[PDB]
Amino acid sequence: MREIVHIQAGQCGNQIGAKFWEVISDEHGIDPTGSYHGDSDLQLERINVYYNEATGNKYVPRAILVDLEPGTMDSVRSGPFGQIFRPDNFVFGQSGAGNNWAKGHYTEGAELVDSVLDVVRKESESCDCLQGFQLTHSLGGGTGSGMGTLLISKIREEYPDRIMNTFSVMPSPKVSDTVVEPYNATLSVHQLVENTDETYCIDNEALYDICFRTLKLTTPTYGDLNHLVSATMSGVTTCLRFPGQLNADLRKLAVNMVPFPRLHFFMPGFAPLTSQYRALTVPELTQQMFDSKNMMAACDPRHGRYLTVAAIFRGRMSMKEVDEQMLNVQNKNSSYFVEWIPNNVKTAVCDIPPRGLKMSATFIGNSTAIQELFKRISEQFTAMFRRKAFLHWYTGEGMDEMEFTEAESNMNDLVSEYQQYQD
Amino acid sequence: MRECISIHVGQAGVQIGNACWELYCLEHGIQPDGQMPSDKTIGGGDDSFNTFFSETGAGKHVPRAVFVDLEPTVIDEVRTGTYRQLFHPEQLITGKEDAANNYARGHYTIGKEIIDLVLDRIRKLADQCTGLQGFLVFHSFGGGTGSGFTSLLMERLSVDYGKKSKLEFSIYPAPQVSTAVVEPYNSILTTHTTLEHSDCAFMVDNEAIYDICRRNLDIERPTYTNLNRLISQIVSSITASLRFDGALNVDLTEFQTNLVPYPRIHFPLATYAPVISAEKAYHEQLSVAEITNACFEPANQMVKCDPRHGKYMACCLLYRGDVVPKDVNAAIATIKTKRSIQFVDWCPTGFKVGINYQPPTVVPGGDLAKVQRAVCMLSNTTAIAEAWARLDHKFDLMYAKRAFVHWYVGEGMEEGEFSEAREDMAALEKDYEEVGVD
Amino acid sequence: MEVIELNKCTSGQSFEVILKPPSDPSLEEIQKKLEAAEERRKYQEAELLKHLAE
Amino acid sequence: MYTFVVRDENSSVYAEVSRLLLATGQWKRLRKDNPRFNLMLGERNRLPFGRLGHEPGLVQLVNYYRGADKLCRKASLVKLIKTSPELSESCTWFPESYVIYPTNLTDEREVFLAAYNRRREGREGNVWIAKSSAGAGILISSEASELLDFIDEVHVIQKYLEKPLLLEPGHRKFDIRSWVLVDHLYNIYLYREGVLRTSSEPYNSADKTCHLTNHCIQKEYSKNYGRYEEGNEMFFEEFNQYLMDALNTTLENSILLQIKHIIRSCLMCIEPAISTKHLHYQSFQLFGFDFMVDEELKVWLIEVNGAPACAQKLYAELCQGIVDVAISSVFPLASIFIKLHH
Ligand SMILES: Nc1nc2c(ncn2[C@@H]2O[C@H](COP(=O)(O)OP(=O)(O)OP(=O)(O)O)[C@@H](O)[C@H]2O)c(=O)[nH]1
Ligand SMILES: Nc1ncnc2c1ncn2[C@@H]1O[C@H](COP(=O)(O)OP(=O)(O)CP(=O)(O)O)[C@@H](O)[C@H]1O
Ligand SMILES: Nc1nc2c(ncn2[C@@H]2O[C@H](COP(=O)(O)OP(=O)(O)O)[C@@H](O)[C@H]2O)c(=O)[nH]1
Ligand SMILES: [Ca+2]
Ligand SMILES: [Ca+2]
Ligand SMILES: [Ca+2]
Ligand SMILES: [Mg+2]
Ligand SMILES: [Mg+2]
Ligand SMILES: [Mg+2]
Repeated sequence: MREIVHIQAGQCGNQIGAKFWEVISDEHGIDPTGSYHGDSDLQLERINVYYNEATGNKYVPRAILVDLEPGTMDSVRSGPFGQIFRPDNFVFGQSGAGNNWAKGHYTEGAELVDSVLDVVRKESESCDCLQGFQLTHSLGGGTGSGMGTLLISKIREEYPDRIMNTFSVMPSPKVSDTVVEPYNATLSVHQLVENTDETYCIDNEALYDICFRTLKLTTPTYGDLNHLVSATMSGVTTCLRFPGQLNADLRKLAVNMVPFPRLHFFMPGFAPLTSQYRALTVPELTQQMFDSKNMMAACDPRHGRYLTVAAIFRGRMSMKEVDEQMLNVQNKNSSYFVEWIPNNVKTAVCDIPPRGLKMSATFIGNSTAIQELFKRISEQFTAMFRRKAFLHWYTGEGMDEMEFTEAESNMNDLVSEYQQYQD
Repeated sequence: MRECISIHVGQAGVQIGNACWELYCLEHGIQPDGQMPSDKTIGGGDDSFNTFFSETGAGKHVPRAVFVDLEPTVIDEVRTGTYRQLFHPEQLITGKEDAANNYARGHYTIGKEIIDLVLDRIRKLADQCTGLQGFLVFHSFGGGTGSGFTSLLMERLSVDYGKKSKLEFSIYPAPQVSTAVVEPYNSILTTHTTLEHSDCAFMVDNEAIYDICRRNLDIERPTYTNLNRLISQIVSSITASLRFDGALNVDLTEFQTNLVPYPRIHFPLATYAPVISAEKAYHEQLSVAEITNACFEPANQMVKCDPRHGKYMACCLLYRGDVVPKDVNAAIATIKTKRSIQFVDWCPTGFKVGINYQPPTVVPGGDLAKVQRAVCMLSNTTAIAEAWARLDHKFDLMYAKRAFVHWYVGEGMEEGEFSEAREDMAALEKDYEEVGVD
Repeated sequence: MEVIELNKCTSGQSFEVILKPPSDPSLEEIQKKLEAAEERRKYQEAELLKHLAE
Repeated sequence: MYTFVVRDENSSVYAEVSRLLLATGQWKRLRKDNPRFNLMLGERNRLPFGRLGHEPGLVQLVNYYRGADKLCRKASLVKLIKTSPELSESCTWFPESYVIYPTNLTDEREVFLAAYNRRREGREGNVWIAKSSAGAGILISSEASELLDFIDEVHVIQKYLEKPLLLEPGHRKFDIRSWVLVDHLYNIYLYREGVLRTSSEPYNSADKTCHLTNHCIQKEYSKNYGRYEEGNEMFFEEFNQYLMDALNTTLENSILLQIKHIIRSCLMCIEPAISTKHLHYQSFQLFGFDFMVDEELKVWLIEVNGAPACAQKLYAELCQGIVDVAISSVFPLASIFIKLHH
């Protein structure tokens, strides 16, 4: 009964978090009303990791929905699986955050955080053995970014010995709402560097390119982008939701994936990505799984080196042939795996495939090439900060330029830290 | 009669222990409900099998075993397994959160909180012993509980049972089935703090068991159930002398006397033969010489290494089945004139032979076929140091960058214990080279 | 090639064939190490809470 | 796409093998410390055999036989020949040798002196030679006192072949170097091409220039270097013609039959100790046998080198043969040897 408490904050965090519960609820046989109608006991084997069991055999997601605006959360409550969430777990304000990290972290968010922690405390007090927390949010907005990192800091203060895991959507000018997104992302990244154990870097730039280049979507929407995030989030959590021995919980995952405390930002990958009835062989899954075009972080793996790798194959396939293909990738491209961490590639298999696929593969990599993502944000940050552009939105909320200077230096240090292990 | 207490720590220890105690009952004719029809002394007795089984007034034969795991899932299997009636609740100890493959978490953080409970449960079984010999400790090297908590238990046992012997059955880490990258760390950490507390340890490299299953059993992708069925066979061959009438290795003390002339060098190499696939309708039964000769093929050893390029300090042949001394000597003489068997000068060049007439038992429906005769060789070769070299090399690669060290320091362990444990392995490797090299 | 110490019984027999002659810490100390480690954890957590307090 | 690592930068032979493998486009060289390799061109000293054959999904091959030092050491070879029944102390193609440890440290001092006095009393030739494996330091003397006193200042003392076959014109000494390759299957392949490292100085049975046929000694202390043959290296074609024109015989009958016999006997002797037939990794190795031929056309074994070099003209042909039979046989891609059956 290693329970995980889920939190989704802001527009992006709730829209993506909603699709996540919609996807995994389908894999476990849970309908929109919380009733189980599956046909395999493997669906309920570890259902309590993400679901609570109430009266009447109902399964209630252990999720907390947070936002400073009611807009997106009203859509969730009206969405497909909106009725499955616990009504008390909807914690929202009315002022909004105006895509302003300061508002979410210091002013508006501060006024609402204590009531969110009351819900978290209620959910944790019933857990037999709490693994930790997983947060879904974007770094470019105000609520998910600003209040999201505030919650993480306060959650760590109250549960210091629990694992903190996040799915963090990185902003990109290709899919941009406001020009201050680099500011909000830089401020958040430093919070994540200190207060999370595992962060899946989901780059909206990569999601857009995959929809456009690969999936052949000329005009991708947030719905199209969230389809890739749903499939990826489902893949990376397979080892936590189904019986297994590799990375079966959050702490053991962190022990295998994080050789250094601050280098805990992962590149997720998914295969296949079809734009559809053809059967995909095991060698094909492996090639696509490691292909840059299937990475969700918009970083070139060949530009860096792999510190650790977690692979998850789903479906009825030859586990013998899986071992062969995985060993063939490492043995044929061993120059991209650091030689000072022996056997840094672990492979897990799950019999239950995702909805609509005979089999799939999910890639989780801790590569030094992720620095390209932080350099990108750092360059966009500096382009504006050097002229103090748009700072008044933040100084008006009490912030000082010094705090920006420190966030800039913190991420440039993070980039330097990745660079030393790449050589 | 002198009792022996078995202690199973961590997943590997529990699951392996579950396989052995299953095989013990089949060999001694004990049913899953604990009854033993052949036992005419109801409620007691000082027979050979009583060294491992206690007897209740109702005739139940209870294993003298304790299961410990910082997670409840694995031991819950035994609570509801086929032989759930053999054990009582006091024998099964479980926590809620495991060591997360972190030696420091198993030894310091979580271990410190349950060590007194485990000892109290061990004391209960010890109080049922009129003459306790010692303990047999099953555990893995790579797991956080198998490595971290075992070393703490081995320390306390030496303090509470100073005069008792302690033997290990240790699972050496192999990437083909390993579940953590830091297993080399845990292996070296646990070997350092356990070395002075173990009188004799039988290492089993999962790599060797894995290939034997794929090669000799035609298992394409062996599982833990396949590996443990084979491991319990070797364990049974090793402990058979303690559970049956005989004159070789009659007590735990005799294992050290016959296999360990130097205390630190207490890691005998085990070689088993024959391993035949039960999927073969008919198989030519191997002779005494053929199975004995097979004891010098690296492909049948529990640890892949080349004994030809080392020296022997002792060698025991444990036969089970249709075997007579005349055939053993005829096979030994032939093997001397064909094999490279080099002993150390300060040791005799010979073999201690033990023969049990009851042939090996095979779990019904398993993978191993029934055989007329089988042998397990226990040889203290310096060649087994190759396993230490491999382990120490992987340790050096990661520790040079301090990779993953923060997980251990965060549990309260000091970084100095890494280099301290590594320096001990460095000395251990040096001891092997002085003995087996010129 | 010599055989010595031959013992026979109903369940088997044992012997020895020779081919050639030759040519701990106390409970107090353990408690100290365990408490010393727990003290370093408490110190590390106190610094974190101190950091979060700032 | 096979992988290999290079751990001996001073190997002229395998520097060419590594160059050929890359030229095939199907081999990729990795870092010397990368464990995911198919082939290891290992170092000469302390090659970590214990770490080989433990890579799931990788067939690993190394260019050295673990345990072959017993044959490629001065003191080891003497002990192996005397103590091995396959070779026996009555070996007829190996000079009478003895292992003599320096007094500042089993030993065969008394045994050596016994055979020495027998020759002195019997009027027979009593000239011996002292040498060791730590040489560039060799001493040739007919007095046992000088030999033992020199070692003290581990060596081996063997009978000095006082009646060596002398090439004409020149009246000079020489030695025969044969390259033998043993693959993972323990096939013994003898390179068809040999070389005679001849002395450019006339032989005098009374100065080590005309007695030592080393290529470095002839090119440094000899004043006739390269007079008769280029680089004091005579290949089999010329040597065979000389045997026919002078002695009315051939290299195959008079010498090569004995060389092939000696190669087999040595390698077949240690096969049970070094074979990798049922081992988790495979080994091959190139050997360099050195022979001496007396005036009676009898071949004598001098030593066996485990890391030998090759003649300049024969590097290409031999190195290609190494890739064909020793490397490509285990890792196929997309005869200059003589197989000594046994
Ligand atoms: N032969 C064999 N090896 C096993 C078995 N179970 C686990 N292992 C090995 O043990 C190592 C991991 O140690 P575990 O015993 O699983 O971990 P643990 O002792 O439960 O400690 P925790 O980290 O707290 O879970 C891996 O290298 C596995 O290959 C088993 O049933 N049989
Ligand atoms: N017993 C012997 N009788 C005659 N000549 C001998 C001899 N032992 C050694 N020599 C001479 O000494 C030379 C070199 O001896 P040895 O082979 O031991 O030197 P080395 O090992 O330094 C050269 P390499 O390693 O290239 O063969 C031989 O080529 C031969 O001329
Ligand atoms: N992938 C994805 N990204 C989103 C979505 N909604 C917003 N974003 C991104 O998130 C950033 C805006 O943050 P937002 O979540 O709207 O701010 P918040 O509601 O105040 O926390 C921009 O960089 C957007 O590109 C979504 O549904 N999916
Ligand atoms: Ca207010
Ligand atoms: Ca009884
Ligand atoms: Ca002791
Ligand atoms: Mg928005
Ligand atoms: Mg466990
Ligand atoms: Mg030589």
